[PDB]
Amino acid sequence: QDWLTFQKKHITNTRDVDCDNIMSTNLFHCKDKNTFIYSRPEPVKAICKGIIASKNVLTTSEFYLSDCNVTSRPCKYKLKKSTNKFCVNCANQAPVHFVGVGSC
Ligand SMILES: Nc1ncnc2c1ncn2[C@@H]1O[C@H](COP(=O)(O)O)[C@@H](O)[C@H]1O
Ligand SMILES: Nc1ncnc2c1ncn2[C@@H]1O[C@H](COP(=O)(O)O)[C@@H](O)[C@H]1O
Ligand SMILES: Nc1ncnc2c1ncn2[C@@H]1O[C@H](COP(=O)(O)O)[C@@H](O)[C@H]1O
Ligand SMILES: Nc1ncnc2c1ncn2[C@@H]1O[C@H](COP(=O)(O)O)[C@@H](O)[C@H]1O
Repeated sequence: QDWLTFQKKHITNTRDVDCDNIMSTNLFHCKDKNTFIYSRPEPVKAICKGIIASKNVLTTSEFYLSDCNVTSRPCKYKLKKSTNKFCVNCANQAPVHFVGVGSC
């Protein structure tokens, strides 16, 4: 919805995200899935430089991604680590929503 919330929802300072902990917090509230980008925020913000009006943008190269995917046990997850391009909604020069991995 905005850059600060995007960072909280989608940028991790560890590849080894503790999914069962973080996904249970208010921001994620035990939802099925969330993708985190294992990176410092600066190169992530740069994806959207100069983009004013809302537009989906696929990154030009790959980043390290840590996905929390729910199992069939309520609010218990498995972590998956990978690299890929990813797509974000850019608005006012910052990522404000995570769209997808590999494609918009
Ligand atoms: N067009 C869409 N329809 C349904 N879900 C979407 C769409 N675009 C993005 N999402 C999902 O929204 C979630 C991320 O939203 P957010 O955490 O608010 O950035 C991800 O699970 C996305 O897969
Ligand atoms: N472009 C989009 N179109 C429709 N729904 C979306 C889109 N982006 C995010 N969402 C919805 O917002 C949810 C995530 O928002 P939040 O719960 O605020 O993290 C996802 O499960 C999606 O259903
Ligand atoms: N979870 C999601 N994340 C990102 N994009 C989505 C998601 N679910 C649906 N979409 C996109 O939203 C559009 C409509 O999806 P659908 O409801 O499957 O017809 C399509 O362009 C899908 O690729
Ligand atoms: N970019 C996307 N990310 C996540 N889920 C998606 C995306 N595009 C479509 N979907 C959902 O994934 C499922 C695809 O169904 P199908 O096309 O029958 O394999 C539908 O529930 C779509 O809403």
